[PDB]
Amino acid sequence: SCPTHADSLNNLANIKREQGNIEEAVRLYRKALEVFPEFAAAHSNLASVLQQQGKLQEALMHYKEAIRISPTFADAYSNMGNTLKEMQDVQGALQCYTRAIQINPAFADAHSNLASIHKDSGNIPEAIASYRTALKLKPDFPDAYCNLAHCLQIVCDWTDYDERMKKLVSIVADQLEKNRLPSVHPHHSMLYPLSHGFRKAIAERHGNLCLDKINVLHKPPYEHPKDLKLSDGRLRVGYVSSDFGNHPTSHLMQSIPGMHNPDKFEVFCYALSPDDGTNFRVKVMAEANHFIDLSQIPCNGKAADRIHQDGIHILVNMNGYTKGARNELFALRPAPIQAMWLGYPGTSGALFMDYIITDQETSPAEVAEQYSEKLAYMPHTFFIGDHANMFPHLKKKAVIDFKIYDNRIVLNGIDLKAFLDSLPDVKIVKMLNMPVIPMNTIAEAVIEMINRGQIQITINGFSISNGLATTQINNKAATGEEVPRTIIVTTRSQYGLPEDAIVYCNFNQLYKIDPSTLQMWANILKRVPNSVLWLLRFPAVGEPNIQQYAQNMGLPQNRIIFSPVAPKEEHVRRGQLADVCLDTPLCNGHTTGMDVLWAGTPMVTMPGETLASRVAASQLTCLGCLELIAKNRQEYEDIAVKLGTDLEYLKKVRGKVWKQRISSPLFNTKQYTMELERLYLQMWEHYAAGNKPDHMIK
Amino acid sequence: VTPVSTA
Ligand SMILES: CC(=O)N[C@@H]1[C@@H](O)[C@H](O)[C@@H](CO)S[C@@H]1OP(=O)(O)OP(=O)(O)OC[C@H]1O[C@@H](n2ccc(=O)[nH]c2=O)[C@H](O)[C@@H]1O
Repeated sequence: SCPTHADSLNNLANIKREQGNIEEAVRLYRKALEVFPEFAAAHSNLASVLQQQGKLQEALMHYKEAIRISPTFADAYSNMGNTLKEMQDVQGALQCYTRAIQINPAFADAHSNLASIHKDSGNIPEAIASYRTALKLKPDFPDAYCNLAHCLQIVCDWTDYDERMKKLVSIVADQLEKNRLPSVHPHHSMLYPLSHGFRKAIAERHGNLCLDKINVLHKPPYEHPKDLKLSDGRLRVGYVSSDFGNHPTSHLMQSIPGMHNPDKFEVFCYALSPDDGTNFRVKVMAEANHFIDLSQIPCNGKAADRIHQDGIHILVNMNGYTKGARNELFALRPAPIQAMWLGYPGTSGALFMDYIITDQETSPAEVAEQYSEKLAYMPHTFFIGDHANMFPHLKKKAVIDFKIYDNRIVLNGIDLKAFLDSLPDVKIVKMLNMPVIPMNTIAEAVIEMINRGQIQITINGFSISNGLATTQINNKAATGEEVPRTIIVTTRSQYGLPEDAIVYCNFNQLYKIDPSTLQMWANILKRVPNSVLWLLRFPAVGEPNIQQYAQNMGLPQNRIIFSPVAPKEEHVRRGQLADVCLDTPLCNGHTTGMDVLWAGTPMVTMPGETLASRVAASQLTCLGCLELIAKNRQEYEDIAVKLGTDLEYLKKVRGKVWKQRISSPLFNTKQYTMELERLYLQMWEHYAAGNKPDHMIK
Repeated sequence: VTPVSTA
């Protein structure tokens, strides 16, 4: 009955919580409430440890009570909001934050939380506004500061950049040492100059967040199989992803499940998300030996059960710390061997992950200390892409001569050859080899369709489509879900690129550019006097910010050209218009690397120390283009400048990429799968021999 | 949309 008794129990539970014994903190809070049920703060505290435990349904009930007892409890509103957000009720979470701010206009956390909703929604300027308000109200606020830092990064606001980075590092350093959870997200940690040890520790601490959520399930260790007898001589591999659908991950690996050899492997795909109806999902479902929809099994215990019950030997985490992940599944440890693969470009930092599948160029042995996992090397690159299957219409090109350039007016199509054979005057320039249509009436009709902005025309009974209009012609083709069934014209004029200039492209999201990268590029642009730099409005608000810094570096406006973000197929195809692609050294083009190389566009890169900054080098090594890999800033600029100034060297390198992209192992998904299969069996033979995981560096 | 990978 007694408020003082209950107050004491609350203090004793707050003590158990600090000592990390969550278990017992709850039992005490619950007892404080049984003594004095109208105890605002006990309800609030019980609620926020229930939230930690992932018991969201019940956490929310206690927050509601806390608010009922104490209506000015702005802190409780803000946290209730967080709970609603995690429950997918973004609408109602927003109402919590707004309602808190109204009760206490001075309450920083609610502002920061409101900013988070904005950030997630993609409205970045409104996210920035709120983060700044939070920081005005409470100037020492690591969560808000680091989130703001990432917003600013996203739009290329580099105001006080150097001072900002030093502060991030300092904030993280302090949080690690005081054992609180870092405010920098592991998926962002590659963007700031933290130590490698810090990056690993940030990941480690995100891994721990699962532990509390799985401990309340009280599950015993699972008993893993120790031979392949039950599974019929076949090794059972389970791919776990929230991205079996229209998502980069599927655009890279959709072909792999079907290519596993069924004599030795049984493939299980565990989808973490509902069927989005796209062909990517269709294909994996149809080709995996087993497809399991875990989105229907939202309890992590029952899902982990299902994995174990299927008898998986190697469970593959294709998500790391990206949206949709459910690492609780991996923490429950239902498979004897669990490997990170392809999806997340960094270490999990977690004890429940055994291997990271990588390669010698991406993660050389010198830097094995960056990863908590043991390195398991693929023989060439760990990276793969479905471009050979998705976009076969780009395996060959043809050009129109409008005066012999390989990238001014381009034609691709499955039936390109049959069309060209209907034409009278086609020259065949040697290298395969590239056809050149001369300035005819036919050439004139193609270029008039482009100029007048028309959808499509017919020539000799072949359909000729305007490259800018694919989604109107055949939307599934535009997305990469189908191969286009028409001939597609792609021209520089379409995107406002100068007909007679060296074009340097970078199609990544703008967040990957930092002030050094922009400096590097300005340097190249000054030295190659005709060049332009081709960038995307990704996102658009970044554009006026780049243009601004570009001018302080002394480049006129008309030297950097911005295009809108394109549908997948148009995006890949229009790389054919660039001369060279300059890769961001801070965080490489990954999927975007494969995309630009498929078009046969050479890419200059400067491999850093982090995984994310080494991928492009790795892709190029596998292609067999070591001359595009720079050791420093100076060498990067030099390679780029030579490529723009020496037109015979350009022609030569471009031709090398165009050929290598078929003949090397890079885009060869069958060979990749087989290599992955070798590496799986190695991992297994080792575990069956009774060993703990160790480096698989061959 | 054009889907990218996020945190
Ligand atoms: C740093 C990082 O997170 N890297 C990840 C890798 O580690 C993972 O292996 C990849 C698979 O999980 S995801 C990711 O790969 P990234 O290269 O960083 O590309 P990001 O995530 O921004 O997506 C761009 C998309 O926009 C498409 N894109 C781009 C421009 C355009 O006009 N149209 C378009 O479709 C591109 O084709 C893409 O489809």
